[PDB]
Amino acid sequence: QSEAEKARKELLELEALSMAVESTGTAKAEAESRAEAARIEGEGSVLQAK
Amino acid sequence: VDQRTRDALQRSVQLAIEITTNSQEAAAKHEAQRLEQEARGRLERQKILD
Repeated sequence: QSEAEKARKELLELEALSMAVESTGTAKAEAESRAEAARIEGEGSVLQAK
Repeated sequence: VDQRTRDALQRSVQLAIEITTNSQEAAAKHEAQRLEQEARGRLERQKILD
């Protein structure tokens, strides 16, 4: 079980990076889509006010 | 001189064989358990390494 845990430490190291990528991708996508839609609505509202 | 005394001594040697056979069966059983444990211990490391 000591050697099994020595390898399992490395697996748990790699799953950390996988979970980091899988969380930051969802966060970045859902943020940037709403930022782009807000930019479109603002640039529209300038012309609508004119 | 007695026949009964001779009969009591054959039952003394019909158990000295069983001591040896039960001993070799116990030694083989311990070796089988040790090998099954070593096989399991390498397979369990190989799964995490995969």
